This record gives sequence, C-alpha cells and structure tokens, in this order.
Amino acid sequence: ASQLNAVVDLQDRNTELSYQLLLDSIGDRTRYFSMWNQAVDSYDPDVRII
Amino acid sequence: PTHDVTTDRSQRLTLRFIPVDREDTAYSYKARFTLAVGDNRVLDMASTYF
Repeated sequence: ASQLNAVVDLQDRNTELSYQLLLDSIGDRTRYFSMWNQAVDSYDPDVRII
Repeated sequence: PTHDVTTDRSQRLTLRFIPVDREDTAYSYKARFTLAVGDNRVLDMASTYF
C-alpha cells in the first residue's frame, strides 16, 4: 500500500556476528544442521596448542 | 501558524511505488501501479512522476 520500508539497516551493526552468537546461546553449537549449513568453525585442539 | 496546518504523526513526504504488474513488449513497456493515498492525506498529481 505505502511500501514503507520496515528494514532500517546500519553500517555499524553486525547482523552476522549477532546471529553466530545467538545460536551459541539458544542451542548446542557443536551439532551440525545441513539445512542452514550450520556447522561451526572449529580447529583441532592438538594442532593449535601442541 | 502552529496548529491545524501540519501533522505531528508518522507520515512520509515522498512515497515509492513499485509496479504491481508490468509488461515488456518489443515496442512498448507497460507499468501498472497502486497509487494508494492513505487516510487523511491529499496528493496533488503534479508531484507525481515516473
């Protein structure tokens, strides 16, 4: 009707990091969900720290 | 004048209208809009343009 845009997006917002930290809080982040390609970046602890 | 001239509610000056239906003929181009004038508003069509 008006095409009043409900999305006011700012450059100093970080939507991606706000969603990576969100899935940490509301779920077991170690689990793999192929539909959202939800597979967290994880190093090997014997490779980082010898 | 301070009263009964300009509103104090939420209302845009310029609205953007995207075509509901369009057609790209080989010699013409049709664009059909919804020119929705909201409640308690007036639109002089001289301010309207494509």
